Amino acid sequence: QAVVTQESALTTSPGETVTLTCRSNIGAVTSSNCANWVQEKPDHFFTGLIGDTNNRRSGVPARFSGSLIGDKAALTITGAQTEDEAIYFCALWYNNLWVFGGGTKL
Amino acid sequence: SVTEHFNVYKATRPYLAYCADCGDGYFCYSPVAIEKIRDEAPDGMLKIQVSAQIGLDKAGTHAHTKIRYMAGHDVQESKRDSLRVYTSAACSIHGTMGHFIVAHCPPGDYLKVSFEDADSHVKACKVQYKHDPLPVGREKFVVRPHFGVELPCTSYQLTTAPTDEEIDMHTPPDIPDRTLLSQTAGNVKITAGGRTIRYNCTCGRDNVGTTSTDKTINTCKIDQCHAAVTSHDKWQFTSPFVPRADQTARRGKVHVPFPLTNVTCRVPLARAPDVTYGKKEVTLRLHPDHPTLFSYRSLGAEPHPYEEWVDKFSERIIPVTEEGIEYQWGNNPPVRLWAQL
Amino acid sequence: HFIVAHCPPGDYLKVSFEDADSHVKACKVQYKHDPLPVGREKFVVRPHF
Amino acid sequence: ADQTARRGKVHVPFPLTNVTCRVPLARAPDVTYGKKEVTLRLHPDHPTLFSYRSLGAEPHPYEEWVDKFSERIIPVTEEGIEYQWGNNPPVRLWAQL
Amino acid sequence: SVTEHFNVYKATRPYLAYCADCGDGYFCYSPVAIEKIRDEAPDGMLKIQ
Amino acid sequence: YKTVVPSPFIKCCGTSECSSKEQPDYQCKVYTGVYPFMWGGAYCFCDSE
Amino acid sequence: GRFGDIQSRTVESKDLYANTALKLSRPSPGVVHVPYTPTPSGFKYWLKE
Amino acid sequence: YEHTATIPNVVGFPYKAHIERNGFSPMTLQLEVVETSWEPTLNLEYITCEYKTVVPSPFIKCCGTSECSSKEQPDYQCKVYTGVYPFMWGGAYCFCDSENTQLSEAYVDRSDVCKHDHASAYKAHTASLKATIRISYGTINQTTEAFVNGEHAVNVGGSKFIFGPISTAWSPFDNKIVVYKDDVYNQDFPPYGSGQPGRFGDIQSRTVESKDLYANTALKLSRPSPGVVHVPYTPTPSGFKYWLKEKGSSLNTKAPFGCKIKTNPVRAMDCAVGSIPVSMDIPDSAFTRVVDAPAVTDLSCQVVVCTHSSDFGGVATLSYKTDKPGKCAVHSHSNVATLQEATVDVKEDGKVTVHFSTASASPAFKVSVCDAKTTCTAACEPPKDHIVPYGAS
Repeated sequence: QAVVTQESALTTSPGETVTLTCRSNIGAVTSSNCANWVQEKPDHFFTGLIGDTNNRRSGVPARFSGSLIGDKAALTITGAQTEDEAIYFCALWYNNLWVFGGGTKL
Repeated sequence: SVTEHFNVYKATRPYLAYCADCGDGYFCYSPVAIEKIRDEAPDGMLKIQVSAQIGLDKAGTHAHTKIRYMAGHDVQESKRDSLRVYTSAACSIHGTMGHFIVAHCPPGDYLKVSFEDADSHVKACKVQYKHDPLPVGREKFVVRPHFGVELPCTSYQLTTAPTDEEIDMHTPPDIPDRTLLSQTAGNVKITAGGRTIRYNCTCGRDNVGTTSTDKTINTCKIDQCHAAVTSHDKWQFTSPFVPRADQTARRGKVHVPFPLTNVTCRVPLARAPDVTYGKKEVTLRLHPDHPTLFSYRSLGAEPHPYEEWVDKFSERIIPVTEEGIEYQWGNNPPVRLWAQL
Repeated sequence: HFIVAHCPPGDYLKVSFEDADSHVKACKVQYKHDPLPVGREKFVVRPHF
Repeated sequence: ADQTARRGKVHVPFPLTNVTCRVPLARAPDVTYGKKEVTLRLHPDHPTLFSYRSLGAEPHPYEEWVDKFSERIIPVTEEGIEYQWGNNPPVRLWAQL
Repeated sequence: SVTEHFNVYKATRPYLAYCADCGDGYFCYSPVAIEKIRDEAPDGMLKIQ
Repeated sequence: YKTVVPSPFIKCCGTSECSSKEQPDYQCKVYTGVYPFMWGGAYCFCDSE
Repeated sequence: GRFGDIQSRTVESKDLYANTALKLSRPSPGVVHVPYTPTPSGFKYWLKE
Repeated sequence: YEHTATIPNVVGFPYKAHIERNGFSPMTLQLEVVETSWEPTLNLEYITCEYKTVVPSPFIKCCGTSECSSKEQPDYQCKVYTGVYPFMWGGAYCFCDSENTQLSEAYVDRSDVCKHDHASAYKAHTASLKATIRISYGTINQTTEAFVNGEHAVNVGGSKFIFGPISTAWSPFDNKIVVYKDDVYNQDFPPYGSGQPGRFGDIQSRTVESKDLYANTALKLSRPSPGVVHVPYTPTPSGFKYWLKEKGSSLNTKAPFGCKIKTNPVRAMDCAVGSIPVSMDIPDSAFTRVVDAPAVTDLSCQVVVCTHSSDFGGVATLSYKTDKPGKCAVHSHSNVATLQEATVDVKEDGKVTVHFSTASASPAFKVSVCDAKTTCTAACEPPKDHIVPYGAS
């Protein structure tokens, strides 16, 4: 379909607000093209971080907020630590589904 | 009445709707429609009224370059020539008033209207109303460039005809178009977009009801909480191939262009052969011409008439009685053949 | 190496390139391709039949 | 007739499927099934195809292209006639009592 | 099976065929060739080779 | 005469009063089984409804 | 079915009958199908003859 | 036990006869027919559409000789034209092509689209009717599938009606049936290789999966034109297109003796021929005793509506006496008429009310109520109809 070009990870520090973006398919990630980010931890439940690039995920950790920046859509995770060893993803809830790839390794 | 052009055109601006022949073997929501033909001016004044404003700029007035078609995906206000009334032919370009194009055009059964100015690359919607007139006069031609006749007939009206026609809309706009849907799971994240959009859902006053801004609509999501852009801002035509799901039975009335009156026309004057009149005989060497009604009528006698709409250089057998033959054919005058030595 | 679509079904073949496909590029034939319609009625019912 | 047999094999388009076309089914005229006869006064349309079959009986097969409305000879009797005119169901030609 | 356009288009540098009716009656290697017609239609969406 | 055509009544609540309008060309048909699957949802709440 | 279809002794009248066969049809399936196929031209008969 | 009777071969005449025992109480068994495809299983010959000519272009060997070879095609035509100097719009390689020949083989091949272009060349094999017996046996009311010959065992839920023998020795389709798939045009095509020049089946085709075949299309090439070294190819006019030109109408609409056609399993869509017998060996569901069934009596049948007539219409009123109410037989003690109802319910001493339909003039009909028959009347002036669909005459 269309794949957000992947930055190398969402490299985070203690307080390191990882703006893990994906270089979106048409432009900046949006909310009707749905291009927002997620901070996805392990154990097979990928958890939404900032959905549609304008607001956080619904009930996630203390870091997740969506943004559309540069030519990319993603999430900033601020209040993130090393217990979120996961993928930092930017993908589209684009009105025919929610579809992210793996992104980078956050 | 209807005697003002501008607002009576531009109140309910045109709506491109579902025409059943738009493509190769299927129709679509065609930008230009072809509603109904007004053809009673006997020179072939086919005034096709369809879903575009016939000769109207999209901001309302008589824009000479602008042909105004509109959709909820917006007004294609495009060039004049991209409509072609391909009536078995090219465009038979006469004029266009109101919501109709009035054309004197050549014969052909599979008529088409094509749209190319800002409503599409092109759109072709056809009608079988075969424009073969059979005009006035006996003759077998339509002769404008020679003054063979000025035959009395119908001048289909091309003036500022404001109020003989009434373009209507009752049960105002009813058709399916719900293209303002957005993505959600259970509280649906829709935005502003698509049309005059309400929801028809199992929850919400905007999930089942009017969405007019950004919304997260509850009790009805995508999958079975639908929406719809209904036709508003006008009483659009009747929409045929449309529904009365727009159940607001109301009134929208506007003019229609140019009803017909009396007028002369160019015609094929009578071509006569050489009548072999002899001492007991009458024959006529009629040469071949356009296929013309020769009417060798009984002149005062028992009128068992020789009729013919004939295109052959034949013999018009004039049996001349004491009563004389009444021989008039093809829109020429008659002849009173008194037969005597 | 083909082109597929409808036409006025008849006997006079021609195919045209325009934008440098000719001044007008119309290679033709006597291309007999008859209507042969399905159904006893001899029309093509386009938008409702 | 280049003398080197060296070829190129490409595909071809258009696999045939039964497309559902808008058929010719128009309204037929007044059935003048006479008290000892049959006829069908039909209107004109696009150039039609009517059908008479000797329905039940010896098969008088008839049909027609159409360009003007005509009264067709319905074989009137209790033994039936076989009509079917332009994309519709037939007529079992039976006179009553 | 030809479900990708790539090599079947990358092979074909084509040539103009001998056409004895392109214009008035003029005949030469016209650059768009009319090889055949194909009847693939119930109605005649014809596919010319 | 000329036949105006009314909108085919988007039968929500299932049925409705199909009403004879007192015209000699005023003829109504409440077309039941009426699942008009238009692109913007039914006025008809059920499909058969 | 012939001339004199829209019958009106008031020929300028609004009180006036008909004799015409406005054959309305059942709806076409998913889009609006308006099966009103009326009888032909009684004016088309009288001026066609 | 076994009630062996006849029945019609048109649809819709639901026969109802009371099969009772000699003292065993009468039970009204009946059935009507449902669609009865006669299904001619015929032996198909050639199934080719008239295909396209795979023709080889002329080797104008200039400065040399030319060697045409064997065709290996059913339209194998090798046009040699020596002295071929085709100085075209860039030129032949040997300009003096007097020692240069323009030759080329050819082969008219079948359609690749003959998966719609084909016809079974059906020589006349056997056939047999297709029964869906809408039986009302007592109140067991079902429909049962069967083949319509007099050899099946008509087992349906306790009731074995062998559907009767061949009451109608017709065939809708003749001994040669060009079944061009959606239409058995009753046309004797020639043999597999019986080819006529450009005739219906000039594209000869042996097996539809098989490759070889006959062929008689006049593949006549010409030795080519002056400067353009022309393919002079001329086949016969296309017998696929010619057979499409002779594509006939609905032959079932011309198949008389009341025929309807039926596609691929090519059956008799309302094959209105003959009369369908029925050997109804019935099981024992209806045997009441000498105090067993409703004790009906006093069959005072009066045709209280007049028999002209149309569909049934004879307004039977049998004011009948009884021990209690019941569902008495309506099974006909008038075999000329068609009495409409079969198990007519009865409050005692009341009018059994039905319609019975036949052309009686100055007889009436005796009518078979649950015990016996009684003479309802008729009419001596005829009916008032002019046209209707169909009925029970």
